[PDB]
Amino acid sequence: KKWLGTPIEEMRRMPRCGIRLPLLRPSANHTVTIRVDLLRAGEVPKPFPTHYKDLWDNKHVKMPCSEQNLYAGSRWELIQTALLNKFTRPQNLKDAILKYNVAYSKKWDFTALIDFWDKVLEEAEAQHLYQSILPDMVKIALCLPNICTQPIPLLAAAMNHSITMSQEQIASLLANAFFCTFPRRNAKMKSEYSSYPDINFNRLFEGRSSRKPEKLKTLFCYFRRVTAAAPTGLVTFTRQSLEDFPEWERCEKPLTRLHVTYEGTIEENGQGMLQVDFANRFVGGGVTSAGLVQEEIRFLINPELIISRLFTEVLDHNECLIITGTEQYSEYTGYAETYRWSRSHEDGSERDDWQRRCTEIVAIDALHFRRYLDQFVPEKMRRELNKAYCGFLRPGVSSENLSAVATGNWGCGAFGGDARLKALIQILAAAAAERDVVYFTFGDSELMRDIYSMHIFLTERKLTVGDVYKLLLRYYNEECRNCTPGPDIKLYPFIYHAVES
Ligand SMILES: Cn1c(=S)c2[nH]c(SCC(=O)N3CCOCC3)nc2n(C)c1=O
Ligand SMILES: C[As](C)(=O)[O-]
Repeated sequence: KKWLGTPIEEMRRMPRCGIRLPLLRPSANHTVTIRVDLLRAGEVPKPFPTHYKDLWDNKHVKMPCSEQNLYAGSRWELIQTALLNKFTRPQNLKDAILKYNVAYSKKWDFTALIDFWDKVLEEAEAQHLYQSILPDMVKIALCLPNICTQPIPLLAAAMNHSITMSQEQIASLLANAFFCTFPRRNAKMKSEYSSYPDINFNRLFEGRSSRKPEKLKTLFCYFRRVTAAAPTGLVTFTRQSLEDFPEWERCEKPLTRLHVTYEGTIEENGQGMLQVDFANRFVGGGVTSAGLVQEEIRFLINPELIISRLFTEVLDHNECLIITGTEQYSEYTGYAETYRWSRSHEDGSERDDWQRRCTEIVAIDALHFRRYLDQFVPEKMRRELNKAYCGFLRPGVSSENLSAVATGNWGCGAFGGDARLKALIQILAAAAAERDVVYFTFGDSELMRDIYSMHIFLTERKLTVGDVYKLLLRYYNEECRNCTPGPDIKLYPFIYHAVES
């Protein structure tokens, strides 16, 4: 079979499973950058406040249009002068960006941007780029102070805080990121913002990887769409940090349901489910540089995700980022060296009562394991359980109103994670958060069968979360702690034998 377990049609999905949303309102823990009283389906949201207000401090985004962005001269005036010039050749765009980035004129390479424009695009495509797309991107970037009128707080470590902004606001911010206008976000040896991801796009322009043209095609598809017709919805970014984590060995909860399949993807076949982003602790990973696996791909096809890098501090072990409302603008095939932009995508997702696409993505970063056996250390297993639990738990929500989790081999492949361990870890965290699991093994049919078989074995024997966790601890002591780079017996065979004996 191509899938095993509970039929996916029986799993909960938004919007059907959700409760009616409360009235959208700003508060101490929720920044809302648009006029809620004027929010109407199909209408571009109106910014609140009406006139630009600036904060230039350690708790908010430093906006390029701030009067405090100086060089003294006004860097925003210099950005305007630089970008309001005709572009006909890629050197013109390089020269423009460097006019307000003089300190980086010898550090920043533009080879990929030059090669995209001169050596990848056909003549008519290049002409469309410089006669239409780039000027429209400049115009939306320079409109920033009229679009993003409210200071944007940083989602800093240990904050439980949400930001809800319009897709149009995100588009203006991302156009600024493309033109590398965000101040204090560039230096290799910076102290301020050293714990934040890169936001300016200069590393997308570096080098000769065949991957860069594909990334640029994907992002220009987005920019062409959102400059031609303003998107009308909202997106919410929520940093969540939990303090009370389960005593896993004592957890008496049963496992929940499982659908596991070797076909399909999280983003296409997990519509309306909690979709896992296999994140880097710096959210988005190398999306703005050289990375092109699961997280970076999702950030390219749903580029509104990228703006999380503007304001999201690196995730600590007990934290996640939850993004609701991002829209899919592109389709793709492959990954890494085989990644290719396929075509524009018209997102057909319903919107919720806050005009957010019914798409919820959670960024949870797995650990990297240089040594395979390090991941079976109890402290490391508990770390991964608590990370996934934080990503899945919604404190004030009945289980009946929680969608299934759509996930897969989180932290595996090149990152060193063991897929069978990581599947069981996510199954346990989902059970503790009272959510069902939809697991995509991404072509591995044997893994599908193994996960299904283990799940059915444990559920039929009524093993609790704590019973299973204790078996993981036994496996570590018996096969890992005193162990060769690999254990003598694998995890699932160990579990089967331990339980049946
Ligand atoms: C479940 N699922 C999975 S697993 C997935 N993987 C990728 S890209 C390859 C990748 O991330 N690697 C390979 C080794 O290097 C480290 C990790 N896209 C994915 N999608 C869309 C998905 O739904
Ligand atoms: C003596 As021992 C197996 O607890 O390291």
